[PDB]
Amino acid sequence: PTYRILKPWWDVFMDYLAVVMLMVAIFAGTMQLTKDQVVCLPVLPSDPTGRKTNLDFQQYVFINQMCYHLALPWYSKYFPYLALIHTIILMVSSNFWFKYPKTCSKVEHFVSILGKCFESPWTTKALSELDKKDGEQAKALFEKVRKFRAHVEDSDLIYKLYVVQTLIKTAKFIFILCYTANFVNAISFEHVCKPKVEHLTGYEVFECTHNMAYMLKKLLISYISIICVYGFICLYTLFWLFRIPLKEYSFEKVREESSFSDIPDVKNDFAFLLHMVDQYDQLYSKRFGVFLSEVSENKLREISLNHEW
Amino acid sequence: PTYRILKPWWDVFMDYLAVVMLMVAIFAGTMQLTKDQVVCLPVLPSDPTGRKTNLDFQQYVFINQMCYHLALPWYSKYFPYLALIHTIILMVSSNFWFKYPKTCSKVEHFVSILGKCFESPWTTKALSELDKKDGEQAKALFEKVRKFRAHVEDSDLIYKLYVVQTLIKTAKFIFILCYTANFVNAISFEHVCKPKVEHLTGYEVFECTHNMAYMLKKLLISYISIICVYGFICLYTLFWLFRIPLKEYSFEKVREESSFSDIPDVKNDFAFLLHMVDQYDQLYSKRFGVFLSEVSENKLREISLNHEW
Amino acid sequence: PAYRILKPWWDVFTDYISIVMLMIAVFGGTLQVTQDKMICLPCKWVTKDSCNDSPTGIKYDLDRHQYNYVDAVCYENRLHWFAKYFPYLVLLHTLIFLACSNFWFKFPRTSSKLEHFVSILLKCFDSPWTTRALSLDKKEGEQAKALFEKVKKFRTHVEEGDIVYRLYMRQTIIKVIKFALIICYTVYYVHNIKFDVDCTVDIESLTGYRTYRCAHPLATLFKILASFYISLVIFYGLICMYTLWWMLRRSLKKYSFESIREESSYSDIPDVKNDFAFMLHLIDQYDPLYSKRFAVFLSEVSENKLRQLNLNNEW
Amino acid sequence: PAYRILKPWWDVFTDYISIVMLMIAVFGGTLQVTQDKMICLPCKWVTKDSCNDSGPTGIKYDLDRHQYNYVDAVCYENRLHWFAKYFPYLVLLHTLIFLACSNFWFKFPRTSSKLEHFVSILLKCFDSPWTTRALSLDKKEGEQAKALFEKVKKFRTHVEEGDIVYRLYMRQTIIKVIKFALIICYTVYYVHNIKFDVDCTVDIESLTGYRTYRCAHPLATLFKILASFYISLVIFYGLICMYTLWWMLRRSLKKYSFESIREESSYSDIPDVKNDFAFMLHLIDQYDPLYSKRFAVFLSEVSENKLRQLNLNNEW
Amino acid sequence: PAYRILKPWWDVFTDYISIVMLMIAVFGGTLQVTQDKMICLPCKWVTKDSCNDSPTGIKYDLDRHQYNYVDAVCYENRLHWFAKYFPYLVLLHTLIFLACSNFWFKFPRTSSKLEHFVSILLKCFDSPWTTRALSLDKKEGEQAKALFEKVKKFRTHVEEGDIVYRLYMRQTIIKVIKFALIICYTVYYVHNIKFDVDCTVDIESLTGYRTYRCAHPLATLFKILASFYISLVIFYGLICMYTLWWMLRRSLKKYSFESIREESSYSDIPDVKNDFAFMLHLIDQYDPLYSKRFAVFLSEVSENKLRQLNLNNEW
Amino acid sequence: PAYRILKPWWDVFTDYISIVMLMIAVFGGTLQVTQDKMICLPCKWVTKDSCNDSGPTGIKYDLDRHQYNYVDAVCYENRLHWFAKYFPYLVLLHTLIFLACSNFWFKFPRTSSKLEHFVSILLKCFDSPWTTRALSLDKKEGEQAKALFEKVKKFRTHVEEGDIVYRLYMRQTIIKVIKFALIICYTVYYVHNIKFDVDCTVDIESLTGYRTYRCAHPLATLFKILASFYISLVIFYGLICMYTLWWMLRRSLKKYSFESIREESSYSDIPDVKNDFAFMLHLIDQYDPLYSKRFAVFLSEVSENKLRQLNLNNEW
Ligand SMILES: CCCCCCCC/C=C\CCCCCCCC(=O)OC[C@H](COP(=O)(O)OCCN)OC(=O)CCCCCCC/C=C\CCCCCCCC
Ligand SMILES: CCCCCCCC/C=C\CCCCCCCC(=O)OC[C@H](COP(=O)(O)OCCN)OC(=O)CCCCCCC/C=C\CCCCCCCC
Repeated sequence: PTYRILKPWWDVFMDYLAVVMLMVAIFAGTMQLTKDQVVCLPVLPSDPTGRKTNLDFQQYVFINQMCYHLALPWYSKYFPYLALIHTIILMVSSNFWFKYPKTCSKVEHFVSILGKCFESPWTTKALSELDKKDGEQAKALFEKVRKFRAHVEDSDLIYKLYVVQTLIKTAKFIFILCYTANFVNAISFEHVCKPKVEHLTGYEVFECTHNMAYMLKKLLISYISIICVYGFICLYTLFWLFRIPLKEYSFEKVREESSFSDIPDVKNDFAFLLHMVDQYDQLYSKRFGVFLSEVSENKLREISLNHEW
Repeated sequence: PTYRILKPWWDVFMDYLAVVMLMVAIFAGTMQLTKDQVVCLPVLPSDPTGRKTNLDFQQYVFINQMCYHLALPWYSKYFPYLALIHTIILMVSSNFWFKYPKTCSKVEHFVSILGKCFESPWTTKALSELDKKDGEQAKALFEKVRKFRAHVEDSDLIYKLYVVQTLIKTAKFIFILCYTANFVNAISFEHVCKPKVEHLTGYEVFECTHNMAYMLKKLLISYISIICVYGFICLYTLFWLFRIPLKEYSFEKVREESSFSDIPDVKNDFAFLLHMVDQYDQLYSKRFGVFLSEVSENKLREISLNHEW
Repeated sequence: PAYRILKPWWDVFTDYISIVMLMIAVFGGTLQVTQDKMICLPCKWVTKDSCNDSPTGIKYDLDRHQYNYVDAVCYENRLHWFAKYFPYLVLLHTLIFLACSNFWFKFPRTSSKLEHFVSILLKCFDSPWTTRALSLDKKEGEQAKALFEKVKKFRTHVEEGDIVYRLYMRQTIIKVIKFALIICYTVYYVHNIKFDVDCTVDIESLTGYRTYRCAHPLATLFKILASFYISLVIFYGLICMYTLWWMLRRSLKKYSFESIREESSYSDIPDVKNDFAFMLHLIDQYDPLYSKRFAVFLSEVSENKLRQLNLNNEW
Repeated sequence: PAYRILKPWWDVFTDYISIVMLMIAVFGGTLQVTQDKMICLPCKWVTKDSCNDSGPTGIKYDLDRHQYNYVDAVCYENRLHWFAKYFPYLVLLHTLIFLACSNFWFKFPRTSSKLEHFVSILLKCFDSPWTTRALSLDKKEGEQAKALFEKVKKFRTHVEEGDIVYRLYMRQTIIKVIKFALIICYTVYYVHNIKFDVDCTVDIESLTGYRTYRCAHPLATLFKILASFYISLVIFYGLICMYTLWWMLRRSLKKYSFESIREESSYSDIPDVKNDFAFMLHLIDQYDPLYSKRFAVFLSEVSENKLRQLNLNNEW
Repeated sequence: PAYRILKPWWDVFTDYISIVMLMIAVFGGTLQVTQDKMICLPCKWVTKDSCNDSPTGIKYDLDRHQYNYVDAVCYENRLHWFAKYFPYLVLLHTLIFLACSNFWFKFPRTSSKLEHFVSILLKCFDSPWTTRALSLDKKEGEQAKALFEKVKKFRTHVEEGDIVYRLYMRQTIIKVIKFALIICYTVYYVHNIKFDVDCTVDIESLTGYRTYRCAHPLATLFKILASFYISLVIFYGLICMYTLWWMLRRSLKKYSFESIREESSYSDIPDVKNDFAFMLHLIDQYDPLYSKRFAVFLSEVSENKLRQLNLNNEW
Repeated sequence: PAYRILKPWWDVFTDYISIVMLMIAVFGGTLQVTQDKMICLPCKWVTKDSCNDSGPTGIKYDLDRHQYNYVDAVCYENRLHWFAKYFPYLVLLHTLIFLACSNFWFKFPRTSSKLEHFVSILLKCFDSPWTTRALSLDKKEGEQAKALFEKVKKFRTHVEEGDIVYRLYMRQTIIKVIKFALIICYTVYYVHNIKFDVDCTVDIESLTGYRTYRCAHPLATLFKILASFYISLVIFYGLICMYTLWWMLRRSLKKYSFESIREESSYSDIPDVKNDFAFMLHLIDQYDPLYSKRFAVFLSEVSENKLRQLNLNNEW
């Protein structure tokens, strides 16, 4: 959909980290559905030989299942699902600012007019210092730009939505990290089970080993590292957002670089989109700056009059 | 098929919730076919040591299967299939509008004419208030659009179908919420099974544990929560959008804003489809209103004549 | 593609029902390969003909492979063939229904005729001459004349044959006959999907017991799927019988433009016959607008007006 | 795509039967890999080469789990018929051979080039407005029609010499029909060996202790059903191929006559094409005669003379 | 895409044989990962070197995990590496064959040259100037002039270098050497895939038995797959040797238009050298029509007639 | 797509080697998840820290099935070397690092925008008929050539001032080669730990009764084969990366000379670019010199003067 222009480098990094986290969560869930089980043996009372526990195979399976659903902690068996939920939430928040129909229409119109202005030879002609069809197309594009400016600057939906998105991402990162750091060393290979099934088997205390414990711990460590990198990127994004006020865009640099100084101060969501484009590439921002100048409008009118007369 | 214009934001949210519910149902069915089983041990009569039940492994498997059939309730084993059926029903009720060819032809024709009723430069010119050849080309478009207006202003099929579909959605949500909330605490990890197979194994009473008991409970809670959110969205939609009838969409705000105040009062399914686009994007509604105004059509023909003087 | 305009609502409903039946067949076949088996325990009290009813566990002195052999034998001999082969029969029925539904779309003569009809309908629907008449460049006029000539060639070529109507009628008859056979044999054979089966396979020389009490695990799920498939077949047969009644209630080989000729100013449109009439009836079932637009090219008065306008813009 | 005009009803039926048999082969191969085993129990009372048959209590064989697994593996490898074991592999090989014999002329360049050239030229002639005008102008349309006439003449004088496509199609049909004959012989003759219960005498007495075992093949009935279905599909495929061969040998396909077209139309000077051109036109006739009637315009000399007259008329 | 004209019939045959070999490799690897194992029973009579052959079942007093350990050890040690690693070697050989066959399509110099040649040939084949010469607008004339200039630039760029023919020859030599090595080592090591294998792993301190008689369930299936792979390798090597003989029988670095210039209206087309000759030979192997039509742009008389026609339509 | 001009032969070889290594990593990870286990048997006669090894009859350990499973799981998680358990995950991480280092400059916008603009400009200049005319017109062609000349001048004055792409490529090459060095150190050092038989002393005598167990690792040989193959592939990858770094550091890539082009062509006033433009031109020359020779026309002032003269000629 050619939406990569609106996505800066930190947005791309967040998208790739979200994809990696989703892959990790899917792999962990597949392991949880594949070979997640515990192996439990009863604690017998005090030439080597084996100890006969007098337990059948299905009694052992019953003990394993009971201690898996009672003795094994919730974070040792529901971690991949929580990770999947977190990745889904982050992916939805990342894609939320261009999925709402009003904001989607606004950004689609912005992308269309930016592509028109970038490929318009009139901007190149204005920067260097024609044809009647080119002049008419330039006038139509000027009218579309004026209509877009009158249509977008009144509202502040996109900027507020992006602020809500990044605040939600930061709060979710803080909550996930705080709630995850408490369950790092808690995941252990060995466990003690007291399931109160002495009337079915005859043993009170069992010792269990969780098969998917150390691998789950390593996946947890990797997920913690990746989410810490994601949180650092989110903090940098918030610092960039709060560094320069994006509510208005000053075209002093644009009007000084260009030969036309009649460039108005774009504010609100249009200014936010221009800031995102400038963080992506300054060429489109220069095209929009030179296409917002009234001196260029006078030059286009004079060229059209010379063509007609 | 460019049907996102037809779908408002609440329809998209409900479709995404239905997709999530379908994914949850498929996941639950995969777990049901993967590792859904019950482990049963007989209740034996009254230096710890194991209790020998004197049962073969195949006797244990027979006991497990018989208690799965008898002791386990139906909603604890056939929940994912019912969830899948409900998701399919909701998705069909969300998609039957364009599946039916009779409604599909009208919808396609409306979308096709709506494409030209807004993209045309005359729409922009009327919004502000170009060649006479463009006016001559738009004369046939105006004639075809008025023919469509006459053709659909006496038909109520689309609005009736949409109202029936959303009423079915609301009733299905109510039924699903009621029965799911009824069947919450009945699902239990432990069961007391009396399969009456004493002549085959020697034991009358067995104690069973369902392997996918807590996980199915968590999935049931998640499904109930998603159903509640979906129903809240649907009820808000029926409380605001469909509480005021949409068969009439006589342009009032548009005729206030537009200079061409005499806009025809198109009704029935054409007005309902215009209301859908209005709930999608108000810019499309404005350009339609400034374009489809009868005074604006006469002004288009007059301007073509003026340029052809 | 563009063939979707030839399918009425009942054809789309049959396609969706067949897709759901195919999903049921895939689900049942996956269950048959994966989880379908038998679990059998011998009965040591066989006083009656079947297993007889008569604490500590009962010891049968049977190994694991003896149990597996008993399960396999009582799954082979004394299990009803419907429970074992339900999804395969459903898959075969879906294959037959899909072959019958899409036979005319793949038979070369009828496929060529339908493609030509669709192409000509698309040409006539987007033709500006119809928009002009129902309410102009010379290239548009000569293209309209060429389209008129092609319409006349289509009318003189397709109306002679009768392969499309005969093939569609044969497809409907085969579909309803297959529905009748399914609704008979599946219903007559749905009571044999029992959870518990008392088998007597006479393998006493290998195991030691004559009769066994097996329990089919997927019997309840297979019964549920069989009931769902019976309901789907009932809906499919109702749709097919409605289609057959629609075909046989009136001569689809004769189509009248009386309403269309009274609606417009052209009252010389003749009645079309055979495959042309049948395809126009299908179009009316889909959308009468296409046939209303196409009826312009079948009138001599429209051709006279077209050449009159050609002479008018020429001079 | 555009090659659907080159496939008559018999070709479409054979393609669909090949697809069905291919999916049957895939399903059978999945079953053979996954579930195909042989549950064996020893016979304590042996009186002949095969196993003998002679409250109740179970029989104790004093065999471990791995002894049972070894007995299963050995009696599955040795005393189970190869047809039951390797049925879906044979079906897959036969379907691959049939698909190769169906798509060889499409994939072999010496005939693929001729087929694509003929398809492109026939599609351009079917969409040519000159055919519509003649069966009942712009200078650009006239010169395009003249260029297409020259292209048709060049293609006719280039492809009418050799007959590689007809020969290749005949060879493919002969290979397919003889393949069907061999399949319906060897599959019908070897279908009785797919039985549920097989007695084995594999002589592993020094490892297990028993001489003869009786084994149950769980997938024997399903493989027998698949074999019967595959035999029925092979019978239908062979009947279709026999009809195709009879159609090819009934009349010469290297001699195409426009007698019906020249009787219907005014142009009664249409030449008779031969070799690959006649065979491809006969395939078109079996597909749809409208394409052949439309293409017959470009072969008559009267149409070319009228086109020259119109080109002279619009040249000045 | 458009590279299909550069592949002769033998290249297509090698590609399809490599596809079938890859399918065999995938199937064998799936079998190896899924169901490849051994079933070992100890031999209690070890009078001879191997198992000695000498009613109630024999009791070995071994647990299930002891049997699993014996199977794992005798599968690791006393099973030949060919039966264990047949599909992995087949997969590696198929990857090598696919890399060698498609090496010139990914090497940047040869890939760029081949893409330029294909684009120029496609432009020349659809040029109406060639059709007019073998049997008019000024824009067509200037397009033909530009195409002629591009053909001249391509000829003076490609005739200097000779890397495409060298790369193709090296690929063919590497492929035939790999085929020789495969046909040697696979055939020499194909009789070691035995169903019954006698192992002596010396695990008496853990089990109590010295020698075991294991059964390899997938040994016969792997032998059948090995025979099929050997047959495919033989066909592949025969095709590769045919290609090598075709390259070495005549100097493909020199291409002549003698028959073409006798057939065509121009008798001035010069003989080309180096990679241009090899590419024209490949096009001849694909279809002589393309080279016959492309030979127009290589003649000076064609350029003279083109500019004469340009001057004629100019005035 | 259009980025193939930015990938020389070493880049394509490294990409294919990375693809093969990623495939090996996926296969090894699938084996580790599914088929990786450990079969342990106790040693009743123990004389040291490790296990002691010394008609026939079997040895009975009096251990249940789940006691064996517990021993297997404990000795698999405790006394198995970390490299055997985590080999494919480390290989997957290394392949991901290599792919990220290969695609970072394509995904980082500050270099991606410049690279895609350069690719588009080079493609437009290579297809321009003005270049063909100059190396050997209509007013539309002349004005398009003039607009492309102005675009090339703006691109040169915009890109040549910065050298971010060259710095990023150098950093990527350095990271790749040092990662190869670390891999070829640590993987080779820990390649001896993937052995078949491992002795464990996990001290579970209070549950099972035995102290030391001998365990067999079924996937030891296959993991060792995968490790050897991955080591060989990483050796080839490191050799190619060393060649790439040697090529980068052999001569100054931030100064491109058109001496060969200005000697071959009549234009002897082509300016010498620097920073990213010189490096991109060197990459194009390593891909194919025809693109660089065709693009060199748009830099000479004599070609611009001739274009202006032709524009003046067609203007009046
Ligand atoms: C020559 C043809 C080759 C075809 C391909 C062959 C190789 C296939 C590749 C991989 C499959 C490997 C085996 C399955 C993967 C998991 C490993 C494994 O061992 O699984 C075993 C496990 C069975 O466990 P058991 O306990 O033995 O079952 C009960 C036995 N009494 O396998 C499975 O569960 C899956 C087996 C079925 C797979 C799918 C088969 C096809 C599905 C449905 C067929 C019916 C509907 C067909 C609809 C067609 C519509 C066009
Ligand atoms: C590191 C990258 C990411 C890797 C991600 C991997 C995710 C894997 C996820 C899920 C796997 C689920 C498998 C099925 C459920 C588990 C079943 C189970 O426990 O099976 C165990 C059991 C282990 O063997 P045993 O039967 O015990 O016999 C041998 C004893 N020594 O599994 C099996 O037998 C069946 C194995 C099924 C999987 C087979 C996978 C095969 C993979 C590749 C084959 C080769 C492909 C080559 C492609 C080449 C392309 C050019």
